[PDB]
Amino acid sequence: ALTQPASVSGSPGQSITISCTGTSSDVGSYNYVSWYQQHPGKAPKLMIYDVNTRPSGVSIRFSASKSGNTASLTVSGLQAEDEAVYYCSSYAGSSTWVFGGGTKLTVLGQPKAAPSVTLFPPSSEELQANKATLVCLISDFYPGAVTVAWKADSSPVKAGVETTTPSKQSNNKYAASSYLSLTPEQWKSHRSYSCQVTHEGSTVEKTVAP
Amino acid sequence: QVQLVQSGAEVKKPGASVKVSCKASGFTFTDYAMHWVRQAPGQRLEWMGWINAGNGYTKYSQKFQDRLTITRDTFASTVYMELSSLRSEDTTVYYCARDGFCPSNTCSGYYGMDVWGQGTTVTVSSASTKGPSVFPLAPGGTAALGCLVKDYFPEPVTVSWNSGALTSGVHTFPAVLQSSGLYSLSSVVTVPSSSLGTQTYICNVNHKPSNTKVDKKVEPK
Amino acid sequence: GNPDPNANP
Repeated sequence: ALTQPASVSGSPGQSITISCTGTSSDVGSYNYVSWYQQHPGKAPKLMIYDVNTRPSGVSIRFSASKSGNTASLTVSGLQAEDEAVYYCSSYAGSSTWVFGGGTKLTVLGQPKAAPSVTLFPPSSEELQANKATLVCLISDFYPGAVTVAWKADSSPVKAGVETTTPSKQSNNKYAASSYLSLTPEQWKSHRSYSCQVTHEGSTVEKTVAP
Repeated sequence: QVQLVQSGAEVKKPGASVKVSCKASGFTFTDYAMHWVRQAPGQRLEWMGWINAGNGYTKYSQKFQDRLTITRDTFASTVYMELSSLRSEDTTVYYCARDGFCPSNTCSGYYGMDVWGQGTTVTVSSASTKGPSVFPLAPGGTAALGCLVKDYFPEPVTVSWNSGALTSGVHTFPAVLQSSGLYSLSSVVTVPSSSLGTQTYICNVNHKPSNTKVDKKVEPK
Repeated sequence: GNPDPNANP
């Protein structure tokens, strides 16, 4: 895979550049480097082909070049709509093609938002089903990254934890959930369980008890 | 318009095969080549192979050479991908994309995947279809209550509250996939605390792959 | 040297 930075960010109106480093066998050997923009849930769109050619209708804010084994896409006059994952690609010989790992472009500006956390204990119905799930629901945060830690009383718990990727809500903030699976007797054997959610260095904790 | 329309979502067991079609319209089919490219959730595009629509010659990534065939039917303006011996890592979206066919020894201006299909989701799992268990998540200011939709396969499920009458303050969260292969999700609604014990709250769960519908009243304990 | 070869199979 061609090597791209995991992420790049800029403020509205500024320019950013995304690098794509291959080998002399691909980027370094041919003029068939393309760039693709991909918005969530949609197919990629071609933004540059033949190293530096813009396809019809693509904004002049997008331009690209290559030097040696590294290709570079530059996006000028950053706009919120440019937030997407960008991929480079190259011919690799013998009628094969290779993609880069993609770069998430963030446009800075959106206000920060602290998470709301709701923690539910196992229902009596589920306990009777011989199962126990604690459910930690985390919503309305920005930026879209949180870490979750669980505690039985004051002691860390790592077994049985399942946490989702953050997902963008309709209001452009993020949501996630974390589930702790326990046995019914483990649930009843402690005085309390807690879900601790850390977001940009600050931590919220919710606790529930049998 | 110029478009590529792919066949619909597939759910498969390990070791099975899947055959996805891509139907082209709006342009001269045999003037082009068609790639297949796939993408696991949250991960990169991965090139699989391509075919020339006219002469039918193919090239596959060596990663797929043993279990991938790409074929075309000119009269139907359709390309096919068939991926055999499926494994869980084949759970991805599969895309067809148009590219150029060059007759010359120099080919500037031909290449660049300019037209893409809408994608076909393929899920490969050892799990069998199963409907969910639904558990109540019991509750001035506002209170939160919900329902846990546990242990189903495959996606999706839909949740409503009070048969769609309650929409304000509803948040249905994306599902977690457990190591059992089964999914779970939660739906929570935030409500006035003063309404608890007067107003009835029912979550309505529909899992159409198992033909399961569940209604569950959520109440203070 | 051909940076613009025929890529098609």
